[PDB]
Amino acid sequence: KETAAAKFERQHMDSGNSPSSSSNYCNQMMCCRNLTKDRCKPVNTFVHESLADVQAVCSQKNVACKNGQTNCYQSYSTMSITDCRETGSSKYPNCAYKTTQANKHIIVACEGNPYVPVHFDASV
Amino acid sequence: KETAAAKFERQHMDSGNSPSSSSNYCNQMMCCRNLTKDRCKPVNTFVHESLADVQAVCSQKNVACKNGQTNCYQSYSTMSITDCRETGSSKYPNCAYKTTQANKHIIVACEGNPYVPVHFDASV
Repeated sequence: KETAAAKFERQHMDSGNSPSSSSNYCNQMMCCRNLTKDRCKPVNTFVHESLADVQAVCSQKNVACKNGQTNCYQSYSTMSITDCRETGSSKYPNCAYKTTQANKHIIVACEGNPYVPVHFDASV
Repeated sequence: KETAAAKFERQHMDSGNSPSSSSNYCNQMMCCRNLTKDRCKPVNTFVHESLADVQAVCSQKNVACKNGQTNCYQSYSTMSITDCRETGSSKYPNCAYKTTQANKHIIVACEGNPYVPVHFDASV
Protein backbone atom coordinates (compact mmCIF):
# COMPACT_ATOMS: atom_id res chain seq x y z
CA LYS A 1 0.00 0.00 0.00
CA GLU A 2 2.93 2.43 0.55
CA THR A 3 3.95 3.24 -2.99
CA ALA A 4 7.54 3.39 -4.16
CA ALA A 5 6.96 7.15 -4.60
CA ALA A 6 5.58 7.63 -1.04
CA LYS A 7 8.46 5.55 0.37
CA PHE A 8 10.99 7.89 -1.30
CA GLU A 9 9.12 10.82 0.28
CA ARG A 10 9.15 9.24 3.77
CA GLN A 11 12.83 8.35 3.55
CA HIS A 12 14.14 11.44 1.95
CA MET A 13 11.92 14.58 2.04
CA ASP A 14 12.13 17.08 4.88
CA SER A 15 11.32 20.40 3.19
CA GLY A 16 11.92 23.55 5.21
CA ASN A 17 13.39 21.71 8.09
CA SER A 18 17.21 21.74 7.77
CA PRO A 19 18.86 21.70 11.28
CA SER A 20 19.52 25.33 10.27
CA SER A 21 15.81 26.30 10.19
CA SER A 22 14.60 29.17 12.31
CA SER A 23 13.02 28.41 15.67
CA ASN A 24 11.53 30.33 18.59
CA TYR A 25 14.99 30.64 20.19
CA CYS A 26 15.09 34.37 19.34
CA ASN A 27 11.53 34.93 20.55
CA GLN A 28 12.41 33.37 23.92
CA MET A 29 15.86 35.01 24.39
CA MET A 30 14.82 38.39 23.00
CA CYS A 31 11.97 38.45 25.57
CA CYS A 32 13.81 36.90 28.54
CA ARG A 33 16.80 39.26 28.15
CA ASN A 34 14.43 42.21 28.24
CA LEU A 35 15.01 43.23 24.64
CA THR A 36 11.33 43.69 23.76
CA LYS A 37 10.40 45.85 26.76
CA ASP A 38 9.69 49.24 25.26
CA ARG A 39 10.17 48.31 21.70
CA CYS A 40 10.96 45.27 19.63
CA LYS A 41 14.77 45.58 19.35
CA PRO A 42 14.98 45.18 15.55
CA VAL A 43 18.12 43.09 15.31
CA ASN A 44 20.31 41.45 17.92
CA THR A 45 23.10 38.92 17.88
CA PHE A 46 23.78 36.43 20.65
CA VAL A 47 27.26 34.88 21.04
CA HIS A 48 27.66 31.27 22.15
CA GLU A 49 31.40 31.20 22.90
CA SER A 50 32.45 31.54 26.48
CA LEU A 51 32.66 34.98 28.05
CA ALA A 52 36.44 34.52 28.48
CA ASP A 53 36.78 33.98 24.71
CA VAL A 54 34.62 37.00 23.89
CA GLN A 55 36.49 39.29 26.36
CA ALA A 56 39.72 38.20 24.78
CA VAL A 57 38.59 39.79 21.53
CA CYS A 58 39.24 43.23 23.03
CA SER A 59 42.94 42.42 22.68
CA GLN A 60 42.82 40.78 19.30
CA LYS A 61 42.41 42.51 15.90
CA ASN A 62 42.00 46.34 16.21
CA VAL A 63 39.66 47.81 13.56
CA ALA A 64 37.49 50.86 13.00
CA CYS A 65 34.04 50.87 14.49
CA LYS A 66 31.07 51.70 12.26
CA ASN A 67 30.81 55.06 13.95
CA GLY A 68 34.45 55.88 13.13
CA GLN A 69 35.77 55.22 16.60
CA THR A 70 38.80 53.01 16.85
CA ASN A 71 38.17 50.94 20.04
CA CYS A 72 36.65 48.00 18.16
CA TYR A 73 38.23 44.57 17.75
CA GLN A 74 37.52 41.66 15.46
CA SER A 75 37.94 38.10 16.76
CA TYR A 76 40.86 36.18 15.22
CA SER A 77 38.65 33.06 14.96
CA THR A 78 35.05 32.75 13.71
CA MET A 79 32.61 32.34 16.59
CA SER A 80 29.33 30.53 16.94
CA ILE A 81 26.56 33.16 16.96
CA THR A 82 22.84 33.62 16.37
CA ASP A 83 21.28 36.53 14.60
CA CYS A 84 17.82 37.65 15.68
CA ARG A 85 15.72 39.63 13.21
CA GLU A 86 12.13 40.86 13.46
CA THR A 87 9.61 39.00 11.25
CA GLY A 88 6.78 40.33 9.16
CA SER A 89 4.34 39.92 12.04
CA SER A 90 6.39 41.79 14.57
CA LYS A 91 4.63 44.83 16.00
CA TYR A 92 5.05 46.13 19.50
CA PRO A 93 3.91 45.01 21.97
CA ASN A 94 3.86 41.72 20.07
CA CYS A 95 7.46 41.30 18.82
CA ALA A 96 8.37 38.28 16.70
CA TYR A 97 11.74 37.18 15.35
CA LYS A 98 13.41 34.84 12.88
CA THR A 99 16.43 32.97 14.24
CA THR A 100 19.50 32.57 11.97
CA GLN A 101 22.54 30.61 13.12
CA ALA A 102 26.04 31.50 11.96
CA ASN A 103 29.78 31.30 12.43
CA LYS A 104 31.52 34.57 11.86
CA HIS A 105 34.19 36.83 13.23
CA ILE A 106 32.62 39.25 15.63
CA ILE A 107 33.57 42.89 16.03
CA VAL A 108 32.91 44.47 19.42
CA ALA A 109 33.67 47.92 20.96
CA CYS A 110 35.61 47.74 24.26
CA GLU A 111 36.30 50.10 27.15
CA GLY A 112 36.91 50.26 30.85
CA ASN A 113 39.08 48.46 33.32
CA PRO A 114 38.96 45.49 32.92
CA TYR A 115 38.95 46.19 29.20
CA VAL A 116 35.90 44.30 28.04
CA PRO A 117 33.11 44.63 25.40
CA VAL A 118 30.36 47.23 25.71
CA HIS A 119 29.05 47.20 22.15
CA PHE A 120 28.49 44.55 19.47
CA ASP A 121 29.38 46.36 16.28
CA ALA A 122 29.08 43.71 13.58
CA SER A 123 29.81 40.21 12.33
CA VAL A 124 31.95 39.44 9.26
CA LYS B 1 22.41 51.04 37.56
CA GLU B 2 23.42 48.55 34.80
CA THR B 3 27.09 48.93 33.77
CA ALA B 4 27.90 48.94 30.05
CA ALA B 5 29.84 45.72 30.49
CA ALA B 6 26.81 43.96 32.17
CA LYS B 7 24.48 45.33 29.52
CA PHE B 8 26.69 43.88 26.78
CA GLU B 9 26.56 40.47 28.56
CA ARG B 10 22.74 40.71 28.90
CA GLN B 11 22.15 41.64 25.23
CA HIS B 12 24.79 39.47 23.53
CA MET B 13 26.05 36.59 25.70
CA ASP B 14 24.47 33.13 25.60
CA SER B 15 27.45 30.75 26.02
CA GLY B 16 27.06 27.14 25.03
CA ASN B 17 23.55 27.76 23.95
CA SER B 18 23.36 27.84 20.14
CA PRO B 19 19.95 26.64 19.16
CA SER B 20 21.33 24.28 16.49
CA SER B 21 19.63 20.87 16.63
CA SER B 22 22.28 19.38 14.37
CA SER B 23 23.62 16.78 16.70
CA ASN B 24 20.35 15.14 17.23
CA TYR B 25 18.61 15.94 13.92
CA CYS B 26 19.64 12.69 12.24
CA ASN B 27 18.78 10.41 15.21
CA GLN B 28 15.34 12.04 15.45
CA MET B 29 14.55 11.82 11.73
CA MET B 30 15.97 8.32 11.31
CA CYS B 31 13.69 7.27 14.23
CA CYS B 32 10.47 9.00 13.12
CA ARG B 33 10.71 8.16 9.48
CA ASN B 34 10.88 4.49 10.63
CA LEU B 35 14.44 3.78 9.50
CA THR B 36 15.66 2.20 12.69
CA LYS B 37 12.90 -0.32 13.52
CA ASP B 38 14.54 -3.48 12.22
CA ARG B 39 18.19 -2.41 11.82
CA CYS B 40 20.00 0.91 11.94
CA LYS B 41 19.79 2.07 8.28
CA PRO B 42 23.47 2.85 7.60
CA VAL B 43 23.30 6.06 5.54
CA ASN B 44 20.41 8.23 4.55
CA THR B 45 19.89 11.59 3.00
CA PHE B 46 17.15 14.15 3.69
CA VAL B 47 16.39 16.87 1.15
CA HIS B 48 15.18 20.32 2.34
CA GLU B 49 13.93 21.64 -1.01
CA SER B 50 10.26 21.38 -2.09
CA LEU B 51 8.88 18.06 -3.31
CA ALA B 52 8.19 19.94 -6.54
CA ASP B 53 11.86 20.72 -7.05
CA VAL B 54 12.89 17.15 -6.19
CA GLN B 55 10.25 15.62 -8.60
CA ALA B 56 11.56 17.85 -11.44
CA VAL B 57 15.04 16.27 -11.19
CA CYS B 58 13.54 13.36 -13.12
CA SER B 59 13.53 15.84 -16.05
CA GLN B 60 17.14 16.83 -15.58
CA LYS B 61 20.60 15.38 -16.12
CA ASN B 62 20.61 11.68 -16.85
CA VAL B 63 23.65 10.01 -15.21
CA ALA B 64 24.49 6.38 -14.40
CA CYS B 65 22.93 4.91 -11.27
CA LYS B 66 25.42 3.44 -8.72
CA ASN B 67 24.15 0.00 -9.73
CA GLY B 68 24.60 0.79 -13.42
CA GLN B 69 20.90 1.19 -14.30
CA THR B 70 20.15 4.07 -16.65
CA ASN B 71 17.22 5.66 -14.92
CA CYS B 72 19.07 8.05 -12.57
CA TYR B 73 19.01 11.85 -12.87
CA GLN B 74 21.10 14.67 -11.30
CA SER B 75 19.81 18.09 -10.32
CA TYR B 76 21.36 20.95 -12.29
CA SER B 77 21.33 23.18 -9.17
CA THR B 78 22.69 22.20 -5.80
CA MET B 79 20.07 21.54 -3.10
CA SER B 80 20.09 21.95 0.58
CA ILE B 81 20.65 18.59 2.15
CA THR B 82 21.48 16.61 5.30
CA ASP B 83 23.35 13.33 5.21
CA CYS B 84 23.01 10.92 8.12
CA ARG B 85 25.69 8.26 8.78
CA GLU B 86 25.87 5.73 11.68
CA THR B 87 28.41 6.68 14.31
CA GLY B 88 31.04 4.27 15.57
CA SER B 89 29.16 3.64 18.75
CA SER B 90 25.80 2.99 17.01
CA LYS B 91 24.51 -0.53 17.59
CA TYR B 92 20.96 -1.65 16.92
CA PRO B 93 18.60 -0.99 18.56
CA ASN B 94 20.44 2.04 20.05
CA CYS B 95 21.10 3.60 16.66
CA ALA B 96 23.29 6.66 16.55
CA TYR B 97 23.98 9.05 13.61
CA LYS B 98 26.26 11.96 12.71
CA THR B 99 24.47 14.83 10.97
CA THR B 100 26.24 16.51 8.05
CA GLN B 101 24.71 19.39 6.16
CA ALA B 102 25.77 20.37 2.64
CA ASN B 103 24.67 21.95 -0.59
CA LYS B 104 24.89 19.39 -3.34
CA HIS B 105 23.42 18.16 -6.59
CA ILE B 106 21.24 15.25 -5.76
CA ILE B 107 20.90 12.07 -7.79
CA VAL B 108 17.64 10.06 -7.84
CA ALA B 109 16.31 6.96 -9.71
CA CYS B 110 12.94 7.72 -11.27
CA GLU B 111 10.34 5.30 -12.46
CA GLY B 112 6.73 4.88 -13.48
CA ASN B 113 4.01 7.10 -14.82
CA PRO B 114 4.11 9.77 -13.62
CA TYR B 115 7.89 9.44 -13.88
CA VAL B 116 8.83 10.12 -10.24
CA PRO B 117 11.70 9.68 -7.79
CA VAL B 118 11.76 6.19 -6.24
CA HIS B 119 15.28 5.95 -4.90
CA PHE B 120 17.89 8.40 -3.58
CA ASP B 121 21.11 7.22 -5.32
CA ALA B 122 23.81 9.75 -4.31
CA SER B 123 24.71 13.43 -4.14
CA VAL B 124 27.27 15.24 -6.35
